[PDB]
Amino acid sequence: QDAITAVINSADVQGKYLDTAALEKLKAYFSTGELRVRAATTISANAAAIVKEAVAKSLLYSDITRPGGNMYTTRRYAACIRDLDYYLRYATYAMLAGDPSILDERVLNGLKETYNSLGVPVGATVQAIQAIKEVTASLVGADAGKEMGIYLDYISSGLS
Amino acid sequence: QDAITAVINSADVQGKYLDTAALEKLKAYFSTGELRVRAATTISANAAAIVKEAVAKSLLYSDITRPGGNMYTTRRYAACIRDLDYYLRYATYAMLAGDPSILDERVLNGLKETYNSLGVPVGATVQAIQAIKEVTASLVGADAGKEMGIYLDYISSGLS
Amino acid sequence: QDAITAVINSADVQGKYLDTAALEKLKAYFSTGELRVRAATTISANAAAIVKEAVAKSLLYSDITRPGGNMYTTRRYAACIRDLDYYLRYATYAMLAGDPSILDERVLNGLKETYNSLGVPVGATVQAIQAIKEVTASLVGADAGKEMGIYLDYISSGLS
Amino acid sequence: RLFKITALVPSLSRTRTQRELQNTYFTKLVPYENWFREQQRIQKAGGKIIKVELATGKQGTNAGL
Amino acid sequence: MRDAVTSLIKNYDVAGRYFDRNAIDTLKDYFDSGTARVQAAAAINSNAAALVKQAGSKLFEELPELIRPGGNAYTTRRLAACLRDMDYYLRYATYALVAGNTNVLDERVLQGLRETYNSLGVPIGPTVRGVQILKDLVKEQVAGAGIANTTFVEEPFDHITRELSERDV
Amino acid sequence: GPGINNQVSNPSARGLAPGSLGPKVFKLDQLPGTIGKKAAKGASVKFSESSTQAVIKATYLQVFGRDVYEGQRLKVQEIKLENGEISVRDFVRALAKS
Amino acid sequence: IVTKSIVNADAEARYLSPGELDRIKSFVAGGQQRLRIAQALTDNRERLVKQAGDQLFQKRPDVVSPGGNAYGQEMTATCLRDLDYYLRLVTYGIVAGDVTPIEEIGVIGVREMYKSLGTPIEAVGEGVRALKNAASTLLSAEDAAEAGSYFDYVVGALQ
Amino acid sequence: IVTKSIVNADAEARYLSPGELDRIKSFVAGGQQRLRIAQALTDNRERLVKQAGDQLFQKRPDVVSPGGNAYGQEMTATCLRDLDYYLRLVTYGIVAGDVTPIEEIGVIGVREMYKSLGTPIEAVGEGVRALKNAASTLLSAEDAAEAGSYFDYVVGALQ
Amino acid sequence: IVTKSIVNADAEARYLSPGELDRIKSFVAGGQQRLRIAQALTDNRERLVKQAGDQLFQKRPDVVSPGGNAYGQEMTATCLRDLDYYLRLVTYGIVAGDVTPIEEIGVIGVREMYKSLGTPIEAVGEGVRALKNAASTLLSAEDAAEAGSYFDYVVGALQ
Amino acid sequence: IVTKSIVNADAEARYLSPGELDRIKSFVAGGQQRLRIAQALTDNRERLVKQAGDQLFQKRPDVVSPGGNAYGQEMTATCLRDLDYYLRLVTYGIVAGDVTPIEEIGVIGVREMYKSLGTPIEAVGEGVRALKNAASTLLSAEDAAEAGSYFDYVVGALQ
Amino acid sequence: VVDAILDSLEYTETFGEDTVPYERYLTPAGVALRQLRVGT
Ligand SMILES: *[C@H](C)[C@H]1/C(=C/c2[nH]c(/C=C3N=C(/C=C4\NC(=O)C(CC)=C4C)C(C)=C\3CCC(=O)O)c(CCC(=O)O)c2C)NC(=O)[C@@H]1C
Ligand SMILES: *[C@H](C)[C@H]1/C(=C/c2[nH]c(/C=C3N=C(/C=C4\NC(=O)C(CC)=C4C)C(C)=C\3CCC(=O)O)c(CCC(=O)O)c2C)NC(=O)[C@@H]1C
Ligand SMILES: CCC1=C(C)/C(=C/C2=NC(=C\c3[nH]c(/C=C4\NC(=O)[C@H](C)[C@H]4CC)c(C)c3CCC(=O)O)/C(CCC(=O)O)=C2C)NC1=O
Ligand SMILES: CCC1=C(C)/C(=C/C2=NC(=C\c3[nH]c(/C=C4\NC(=O)[C@H](C)[C@H]4CC)c(C)c3CCC(=O)O)/C(CCC(=O)O)=C2C)NC1=O
Ligand SMILES: CCC1=C(C)/C(=C/C2=NC(=C\c3[nH]c(/C=C4\NC(=O)[C@H](C)[C@H]4CC)c(C)c3CCC(=O)O)/C(CCC(=O)O)=C2C)NC1=O
Ligand SMILES: CCC1=C(C)/C(=C/C2=NC(=C\c3[nH]c(/C=C4\NC(=O)[C@H](C)[C@H]4CC)c(C)c3CCC(=O)O)/C(CCC(=O)O)=C2C)NC1=O
Ligand SMILES: CCC1=C(C)/C(=C/C2=NC(=C\c3[nH]c(/C=C4\NC(=O)[C@H](C)[C@H]4CC)c(C)c3CCC(=O)O)/C(CCC(=O)O)=C2C)NC1=O
Ligand SMILES: CCC1=C(C)/C(=C/C2=NC(=C\c3[nH]c(/C=C4\NC(=O)[C@H](C)[C@H]4CC)c(C)c3CCC(=O)O)/C(CCC(=O)O)=C2C)NC1=O
Ligand SMILES: CCC1=C(C)/C(=C/C2=NC(=C\c3[nH]c(/C=C4\NC(=O)[C@H](C)[C@H]4CC)c(C)c3CCC(=O)O)/C(CCC(=O)O)=C2C)NC1=O
Ligand SMILES: CCC1=C(C)/C(=C/C2=NC(=C\c3[nH]c(/C=C4\NC(=O)[C@H](C)[C@H]4CC)c(C)c3CCC(=O)O)/C(CCC(=O)O)=C2C)NC1=O
Repeated sequence: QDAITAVINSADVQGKYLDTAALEKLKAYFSTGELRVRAATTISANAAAIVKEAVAKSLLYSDITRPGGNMYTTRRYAACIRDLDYYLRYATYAMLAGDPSILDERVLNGLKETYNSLGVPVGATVQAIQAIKEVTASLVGADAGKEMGIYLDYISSGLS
Repeated sequence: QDAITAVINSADVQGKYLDTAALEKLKAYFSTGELRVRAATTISANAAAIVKEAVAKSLLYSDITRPGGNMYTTRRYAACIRDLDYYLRYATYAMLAGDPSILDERVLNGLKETYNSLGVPVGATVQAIQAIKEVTASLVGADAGKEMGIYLDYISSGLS
Repeated sequence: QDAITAVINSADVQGKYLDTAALEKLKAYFSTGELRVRAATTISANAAAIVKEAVAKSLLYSDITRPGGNMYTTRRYAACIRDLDYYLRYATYAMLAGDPSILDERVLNGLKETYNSLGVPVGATVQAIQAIKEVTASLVGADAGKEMGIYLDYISSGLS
Repeated sequence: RLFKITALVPSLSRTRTQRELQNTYFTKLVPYENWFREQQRIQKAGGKIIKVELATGKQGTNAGL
Repeated sequence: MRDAVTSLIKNYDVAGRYFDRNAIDTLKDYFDSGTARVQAAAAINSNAAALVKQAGSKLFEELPELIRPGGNAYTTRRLAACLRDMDYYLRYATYALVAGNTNVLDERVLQGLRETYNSLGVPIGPTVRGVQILKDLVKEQVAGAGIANTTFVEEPFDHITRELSERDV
Repeated sequence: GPGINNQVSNPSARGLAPGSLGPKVFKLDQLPGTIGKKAAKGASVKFSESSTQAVIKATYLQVFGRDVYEGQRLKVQEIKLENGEISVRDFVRALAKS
Repeated sequence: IVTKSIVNADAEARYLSPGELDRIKSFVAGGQQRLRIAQALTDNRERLVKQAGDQLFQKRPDVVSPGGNAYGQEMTATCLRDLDYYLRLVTYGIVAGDVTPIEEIGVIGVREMYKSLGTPIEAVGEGVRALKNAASTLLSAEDAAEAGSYFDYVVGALQ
Repeated sequence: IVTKSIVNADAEARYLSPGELDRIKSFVAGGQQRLRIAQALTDNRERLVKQAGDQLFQKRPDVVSPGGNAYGQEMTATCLRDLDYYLRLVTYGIVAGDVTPIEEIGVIGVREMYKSLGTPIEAVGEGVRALKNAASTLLSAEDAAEAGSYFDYVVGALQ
Repeated sequence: IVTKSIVNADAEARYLSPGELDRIKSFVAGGQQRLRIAQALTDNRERLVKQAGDQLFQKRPDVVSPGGNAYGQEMTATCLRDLDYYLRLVTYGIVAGDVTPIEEIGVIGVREMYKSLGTPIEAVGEGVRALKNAASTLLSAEDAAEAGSYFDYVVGALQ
Repeated sequence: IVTKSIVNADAEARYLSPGELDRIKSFVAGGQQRLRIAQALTDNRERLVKQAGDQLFQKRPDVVSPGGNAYGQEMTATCLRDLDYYLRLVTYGIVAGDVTPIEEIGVIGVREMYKSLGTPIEAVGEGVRALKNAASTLLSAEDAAEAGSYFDYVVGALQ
Repeated sequence: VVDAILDSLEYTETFGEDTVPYERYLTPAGVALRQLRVGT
């Protein structure tokens, strides 16, 4: 769903026409879409650098990459990079849509089930998503970093 | 394959780059691509009415739709409708590509042997394709109509 | 003078207002100013490399740098580099102005007098300006290299 | 009722270190009902169809197939 | 139930870090919005019982079948229940006004709403329709007594809508 | 299988190997009844057929989950697949319509 | 159109490719013309339903005839209500820029609904064609083209 | 982008989407600028290839070392011809908008090929990166973003 | 850029001509983009110095070689500190909009300083070129153009 | 190698065919030579990592160069630790008799790990080749053949 | 249903025309009961 599609749905289930508050919501979305698109472009620029900096901030040189940790095996390191790239990409989609429903529908659906099945540590994942959020808020600026951090904190809060 | 990929493949067999002759072919393709898009919309509007008018003009009230003909049975009549619907759809695709090789590779690969083995008459199909050509030329326009008719006549020549 | 200032002057000496042909000239200048500025930036990047490549193309390993030639003494080699840097810099100014009047006013005024007074060879200077023009037309592209070569050939033609 | 097909389908993905020689070049009997979509799959994969033959059925049978 | 100040505390507690500049920025936003929020809640609290009656009046103006045979607000026994549900939606909207979140509406209103409404045969479309008669009236009342910007009054009714919503897109 | 070729991940790595973490796959190779060109056809051993019967075993093993009882093997489609016309996906289709 | 590019790049593991960002920026630019077209179709709805019923019942009189479905005042009121629904979905598709939120509510299961209601679908297609003609008369040329876009999608969908 | 959109709508049972038709419209609108970029890269073939190859030999002297593959005039001429081939495929990809011409002419089986030729992959990739830097310096700025991003696909796909 | 116009109109006895007021108003409008570009180069400094040292010591290994100046950990730390200084002055020039407060601190006497330090100036120019390449990879197209502006000024100044 | 035959006969519904029992009996016979080879590679590990770092940094000096990844004592210690890891996995594969417990821990996702670490994979392959050469010098002929077996698997895997 | 499962593209492209099908994915609960038991 969108913010546009959410506004249309909320006006639809009442049978209501588009009143002035919904037009205010759509015009606010059409105002913010500029920096939304620019932020999505520069996040699509260097996603690999963001994931590299995030694991170098949070996960590297810990016991997690040591033997016994969950990132010791090299296929598990590759799976870690894959999961962080997923979090960043779906946070980019939720930032450009302006509605976190795609995070609820595609990422946060059965994810705690999987992470408790595999024995994946949840707190280290939350700290890695936090480091992702700090790196991309530094990279994109504060004004779009707020909206990026909202959906990354949404993923972090639903994960916990 | 497109007209663009055909131009690129011709230059690639030569081993050179895209200089001014190929660039002028590409500018020509772009200028006709505008009206090609408009014709694709106006063809996808009433494809069912096109097939209906074509079979009503050509195939109905004849010996093949009578008992003792190829289009007598209800499953055979439905196969006839879906075959003419295909010829219209793939002529639309070959119109938008500007290139008939995708159309040839898609249907003219085996439809000759299939209509041979099933005992389907060829000339009635050629008449039906010509009726589709007249209906689409009357519906769309002059130059996009003859652009459609080039690939429809390519189908009718490939079946014969 | 500019191209803008030349258009304003040509409209002024008649007492004419700005008619549509002058507005066409100014709007063509405002269209071409983009690549004018980009070309001036990348020529200001590596002017020393252009002068080095030009003397390595045309003047080096000749009799001119041998004893008896005009570039034998090291102060004369430094004066040669200075003159070529002057030609490139004033050609950059004439390219960004879009009017060769500054070449006529600041470079080509009393230059043949000086070069025949000092015994400077004129044909070797013309070939050096030609090598400058080839190097910067390769470096900047063909589309701005045409306008760079126009003013460099203006210097070469006025020198001869 | 049964078609005797013979078709080749090349590999436009990455190259495979096992054969698929039965999968590239094949000749198989396909029923009449599945043959349209199975042909359409070969139509999709860009492969040539060499030989189509009705194995069992007779043309123009209105009842009993 | 989480406040607008306690939801930041939960978001910052799950990461284990301290307060930074951005959380202090949103706390300054909430703390200069609070004086206007309390006045808006007092103005809505004052005339609430008549708001419920006019919301019922315009709700029956919209769809006639609500007070007809094949409807749900037929007798007074079935009318008083619809009017106290109007009372409930206004009450928890004022709760969400002073809290500044939508978590009160989530946790106390919307969580079992589909189960009761499908259980009792109660419709959903006229319910959100009535919720918005309520918020048009509440916007008028807030604009009467002072407060110029009324978007924070505007949001909790819409959040109740979007979760009672039978989503078809 | 390997983690890195999750279908949600690499939509360009769907026909890859299952690795050594996944179960072991079955390709029908060495179709029995193609014994050279030169006239012969009087052999006994014919080692290819003993490996083709196991593909027929594994087809029952994955569609039905177990081996089927002795009285309910589909012998017609069995010998039709061994003859060479019906293929493995055709045999799975004709097995799932039993 | 943003959900289209997002699920399009979401099936892949790649980000949104910047050509898709260009199409989103261009749609963001054209959104003001989209909003004006939608408001112009919004405020003039009853004229469009009146002229659509006009042109339809002049074109096909069997719905008027008692064997047809739209016989009597109640059935003809339900008929014009259906045309009102389709005009509303066309305005939704005009704002959204791509035909997903109109196909999701009006197209995706319409054939079996109208088959188990008894009504023919070709008369509904002629009704949306009449709506397209009336809105083409109501709007300017560049507005009628962009409205006849989505009206054309509905007419192709109902057939 | 037309072939990829057609095969993507071919995998589904449906037509081309309004989003995809917007993509084709934007590609047509940018096509003339892409032909201008192809014009510049065609006319700068010589010096771009030579500067990129010499930047490669400045970075990586192992190939022109006598133990390396590109030892000798003929071997280094074939090295520059390989860089010429890749620049030609980059121009094809800039014109088409897809990377399917780059892919099915020069990407899809190049690892096994350069393994059997004895040539290191990473030095090819560094040479195409040098081509990216040179063509980035020649062109206009966001035009160079366009050219260098196709170059970026070739560089990332070779490794 | 305001001091430039002020001393420019101050050498004359005239006031500030209103075309200069137009350029000051336009710079005042673009100041927000300038501040975002400067903050983006600010927070990512150590990446830029790392990649600049990477590309420089790959390009010129004589500073690494013991005859060169930047031999050993202390000298290479002083080298990366010099690159940090030049990145800082580039951010100052990005905010100020004109190259005066960066030339006043980094350009105006640099040749005799680096001559009496023994270091070559061309290696410093290559280091600022590597900084420009890394910041071009870090920023968007319209941001990398406007950063490569002042980086280009420094590269032209050190030569 | 027993898990290989067990899952191999387990995908089928058949038992373990007695040719597989013959290969298990032969591996059981050769296990003593496998254990001696593994202990000989075990006790002499630091020699092998020393000579591997020797031959690698003589072969490829770019990891030593500051643009490369293994620059400085910490990064070169991490490099020799990686070589220690690969020698350990080679001893595991020597004992297990088949390359499954070494590919499961060192091969199956190594390309994307080393890509998102910045290191080149060809230098790691040259390091395992140097380990193979040093272990070939350390062992007898029939032992070096059987060690160069699994070392050869790792070298082919990293490429 | 069977004809539409085998008609699909996600069958023909992954399995192929001559491979016996095999289990490729499991549910998260389905791996919770499998791997995490007393002998992992
Ligand atoms: C007034 C002289 C006459 C009259 C008028 C009247 N009634 C209403 C509104 C309502 N009446 C009901 C009635 C009932 N609910 C019950 O359960 C029963 C028992 C059988 C009855 C009679 C209800 C539910 C309403 C409200 C909804 C509605 O509009 O119908 C009005 C409208 C009041 C208003 O504007 O709010 C009026 C004018 N009824 C009498 O008793 C007199 C004969
Ligand atoms: C009025 C706008 C609509 C309507 C309402 C209606 N509701 C009921 C019955 C109940 N409603 C509730 C609702 C809530 N309980 C809660 O705790 C909360 C959150 C705080 C809500 C919103 C409950 C529990 C009931 C059951 C009665 C009870 O309270 O025990 C009825 C009665 C149904 C009946 O036939 O008895 C009606 C009519 N109906 C409409 O038509 C309007 C759309
Ligand atoms: C998408 C490209 C494509 C095409 C075109 C195609 C055609 C096709 N047409 C078929 C049959 C048929 N085709 C016809 C066609 C006709 N009868 C006539 O008299 C006319 C001349 C003509 C109609 C205009 C009929 C009647 C049958 C069924 C014959 C039977 O009962 O066996 C069949 C056999 C299976 C079936 O559909 O029943 C195929 C595969 N398949 C494809 O993949
Ligand atoms: C802005 C326009 C402009 C020009 C060009 C200019 C030229 C100029 N060139 C000079 C000398 C010179 N010029 C040259 C140049 C050349 N001789 C050659 O053989 C080559 C063909 C050619 C170099 C490409 C040399 C060698 C001298 C040295 C004569 C001497 O000083 O002894 C002198 C004498 C004094 C001095 O250099 O400082 C002047 C004034 N002044 C100007 O204001
Ligand atoms: C294991 C037993 C076995 C073999 C040998 C086998 C071969 C085989 N070679 C093929 C293609 C091919 N084979 C060649 C071979 C050559 N081109 C030449 O000019 C040379 C004469 C010859 C190389 C020495 C080429 C170029 C293609 C691809 C042609 C195309 O683009 O369609 C294909 C089609 C699919 C593909 O691999 O792309 C098969 C199945 N399959 C098997 O199961
Ligand atoms: C789009 C949303 C989405 C997610 C997130 C997702 C995750 C996911 N992560 C997995 C494994 C994994 N996930 C992790 C991740 C981590 N472990 C740690 O120690 C870190 C805290 C964290 C990385 C930041 C690891 C290490 C594995 C490997 C377990 C294994 O395969 O043996 C698996 C098992 C199979 C496979 O990777 O291919 C899934 C399905 N699937 C999804 O569809
Ligand atoms: C927004 C999506 C949407 C659609 C498409 C829709 C269709 C719809 N059309 C209906 C009836 C009807 N629809 C028509 C339709 C027509 N009159 C004709 O002759 C023509 C064929 C056509 C219109 C010009 C008629 C005559 C009825 C009444 C039929 C009956 O009572 O059985 C009904 C049942 C009565 C009702 O509850 O309104 C539905 C649900 N409803 C929806 O919510
Ligand atoms: C259009 C797609 C395409 C490519 C890429 C291609 C490459 C190609 N490179 C070749 C040789 C070669 N290629 C190189 C390449 C290099 N030297 C290095 O070290 C660098 C890493 C690299 C430069 C990029 C060398 C040195 C040879 C000669 C090797 C030999 O002769 O054995 C050959 C064999 C001789 C020939 O026919 O030219 C082919 C076919 N051919 C193609 O059709
Ligand atoms: C902000 C204005 C500013 C500049 C420009 C500046 C330069 C500067 N560079 C210095 C040293 C140095 N500078 C370099 C430079 C380099 N390494 C190389 O190989 C390249 C040629 C180049 C950088 C990539 C080296 C190697 C030293 C140490 C030289 C020595 O110790 O003698 C020193 C003396 C040591 C110190 O006090 O830092 C100064 C003052 N200082 C300033 O405050
Ligand atoms: C047992 C399975 C296994 C593998 C394969 C593995 C690789 C591995 N290599 C790493 C770093 C590294 N790996 C290298 C590698 C090299 N030096 C070079 O120049 C060559 C390219 C190569 C070795 C000769 C370097 C230089 C680093 C440090 C890179 C950095 O700090 O960013 C790291 C991150 C730091 C750490 O936690 O150790 C991991 C996890 N870890 C494992 O547990």
